[PDB]
Amino acid sequence: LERIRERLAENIHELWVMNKIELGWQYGPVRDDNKRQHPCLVEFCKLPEQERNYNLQMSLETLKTLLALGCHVGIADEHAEEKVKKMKLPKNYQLTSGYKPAPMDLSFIKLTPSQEAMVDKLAENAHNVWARDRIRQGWTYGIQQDVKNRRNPRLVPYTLLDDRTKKSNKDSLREAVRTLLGYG
Repeated sequence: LERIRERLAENIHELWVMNKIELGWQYGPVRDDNKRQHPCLVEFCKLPEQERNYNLQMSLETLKTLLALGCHVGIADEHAEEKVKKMKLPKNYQLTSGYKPAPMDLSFIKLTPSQEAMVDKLAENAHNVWARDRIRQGWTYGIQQDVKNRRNPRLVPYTLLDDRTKKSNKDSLREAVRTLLGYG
């Protein structure tokens, strides 16, 4: 059951990269945003091992979380990549640099508010570990030391920093769950 879902995890990684390829970046060994160079933006065969195992860890954690929640939308049904690909990649094309697997295109599936709540819970876990990183290291905020002004608006991982500010993460999760529903 892992291999068929491993293909979907690779497809989700492709979704993330062609979501950021279309911004206008380029393949590069040095991670720069304005200079258009990201090691994770390079082709699949030359991806760094650190980011690849981070992607694998996030994948397995997401499967465990969604199995705990009870939103099984894969494995049992046929997967949509490579040999049973749903031709989503060749459907739409963009002229930007990088690997360019051609951007996503999926209009055969819709979304349900149950998966919206599952997106909310995934955001709960993501902002939980984010706030753990911020608080354990004292980064982006400070009461005694005040490392930088304009402390983290979250503090509480989801109560104060609503989806209106984290629109990038919200749209990424929405596209991820739409693609997962379209996978099978």
